[PDB]
Amino acid sequence: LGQPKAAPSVTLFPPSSEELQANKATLVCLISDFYPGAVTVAWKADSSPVKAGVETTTPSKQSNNKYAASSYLSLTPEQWKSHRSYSCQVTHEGST
Amino acid sequence: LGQPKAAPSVTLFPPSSEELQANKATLVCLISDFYPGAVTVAWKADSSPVKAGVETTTPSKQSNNKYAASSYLSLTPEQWKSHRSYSCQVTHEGST
Amino acid sequence: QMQLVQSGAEVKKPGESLKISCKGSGYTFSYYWIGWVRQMPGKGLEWMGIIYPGDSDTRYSPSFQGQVTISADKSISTAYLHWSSLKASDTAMYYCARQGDLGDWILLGYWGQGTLVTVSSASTKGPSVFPLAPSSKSTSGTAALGCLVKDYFPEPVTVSWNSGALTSGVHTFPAVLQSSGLYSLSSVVTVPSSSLGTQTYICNVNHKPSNTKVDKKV
Amino acid sequence: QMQLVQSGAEVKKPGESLKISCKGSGYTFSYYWIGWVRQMPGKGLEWMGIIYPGDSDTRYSPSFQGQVTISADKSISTAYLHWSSLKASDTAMYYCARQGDLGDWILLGYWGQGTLVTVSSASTKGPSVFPLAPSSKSTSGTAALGCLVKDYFPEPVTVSWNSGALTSGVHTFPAVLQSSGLYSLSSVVTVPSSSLGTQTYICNVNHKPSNTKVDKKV
Repeated sequence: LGQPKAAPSVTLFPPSSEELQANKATLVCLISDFYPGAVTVAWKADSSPVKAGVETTTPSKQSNNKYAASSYLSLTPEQWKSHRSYSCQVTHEGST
Repeated sequence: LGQPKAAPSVTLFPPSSEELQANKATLVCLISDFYPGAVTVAWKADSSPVKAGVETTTPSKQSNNKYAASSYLSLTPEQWKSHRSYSCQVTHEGST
Repeated sequence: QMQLVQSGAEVKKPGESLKISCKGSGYTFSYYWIGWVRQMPGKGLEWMGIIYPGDSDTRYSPSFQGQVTISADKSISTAYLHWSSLKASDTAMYYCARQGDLGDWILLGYWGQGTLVTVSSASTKGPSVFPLAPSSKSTSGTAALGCLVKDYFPEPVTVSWNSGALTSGVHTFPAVLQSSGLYSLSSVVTVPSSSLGTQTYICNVNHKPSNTKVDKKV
Repeated sequence: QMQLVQSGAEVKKPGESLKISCKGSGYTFSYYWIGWVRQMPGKGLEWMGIIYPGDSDTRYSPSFQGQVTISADKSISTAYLHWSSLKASDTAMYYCARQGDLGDWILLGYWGQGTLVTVSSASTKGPSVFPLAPSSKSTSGTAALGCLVKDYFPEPVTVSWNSGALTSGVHTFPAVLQSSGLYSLSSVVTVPSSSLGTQTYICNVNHKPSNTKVDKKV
């Protein structure tokens, strides 16, 4: 014990261009700077839960005693332009 | 001395995905295999003449005694998805 | 000095033989029992069998009697671990241990460096680098530029910036095993918003098993 | 043997002086009038002025009175052409001529080799290759694949296919001068529709003034 808790950082990047050229799309959400190694990423499409093609792990960054996380949401490019920008939810301890 | 007349080309490529998905757009129409070095390219957007950002020349391809041509229509990518596929008109001798 | 050196990482496909080695030096390789311990990712240690360098006296685990064979070469002082008809569940970390000067004959006080053994039905495929454009529509905060490495079978992938420059700010995140067997990682760098593309902000991704040198800016 | 040798190609920027030379040998460099002729790319010949090797008797063109000065060195038998405050319109080919044994004193029967001067003050942009995808939605006829070379200032750009392979079918079209000063060309190849990507169908664009090696397939 003794390590203070830290709020996880939210960094959601929009789908890049070189991945959106052909029929391909991938949403990347970066979560890091959190001590408790327990986090589940949930994706939503305009207040609608979507869990089609999502994977998330909780590895260790370095000796900084904190962990990281990464999630990838793969879908079709037509599905991206059919709605607004997606949102990345952390659900580490509260709504973020 | 010259060469008897021929028929120009109507080769038109759609906007490439790598430039379409970015903040750019360029229509490329290839015209070649024509002897008379006199041709004006006119662009149309669903039966509407559009001449915003268009350049066309008539250089010489090789010693085959025939000339070539090239036209580029630069516009915004949102303008491409706002209408149907553009058309390339040659107006060499007739409607083609 | 007593030390145990093992072979490099071996990555194969199910249905193919594999024979890793682990050489020991600094001691008399005729009286110390050599063994192998399996460690699955996220699981505990699993003992398979032990061997004797002097004569072939092999005592295998009841769950690994005919599933794996162990051998050694006393002439060169090197122990081997040969496999036959590998399966999808055989991917784990394997070590080579030896008894110490004190304790029982199966104490295994010393260990090795570890050999990463992974098996999968997917084949090698060159990664495709996708430059992750920053938040150009919302510059509130600090800019973050990076590239997306995806569609690559081998796990070890090194990503640098400007041929090794820009040490501060770059944070490489480990990849994730997708359903198709291909991994995908992401590396970004925290830069000020007023410094968009200072020199070049170019990515550098290297892939040794495929020999693909992809350099791209953003 | 009489011959005229000039200096090598000089590439500079406007706002900097330039002094090319043209040495003549094989004859008495004291009685033959030496002059310079300007030739713009795609234009005709333009006379600027002449000099006398014996004494300074300079007769410049009425449109090049104070725009350029001409001098020579009788001790080494070498004529010079000095410039001051170059502009973007000074890019042209320059020759050195001399009178022959017969004709008038400004006949200029002999010539040299040619010194190409180019300044062209602009912004050298790196060429961005965009692979022109074929008509995948309508395969009627013959397939045509190519790449779009755009956003590049230097006009000479070489484009090949598969490191110089696929000679038949490739037709390179000359670029067009846009309003922003950057050129853009396109090179395609006529291939059967049933042969989409025979080996790789990869573009190869090289740019010497910027040293950009961009290779991208389609």
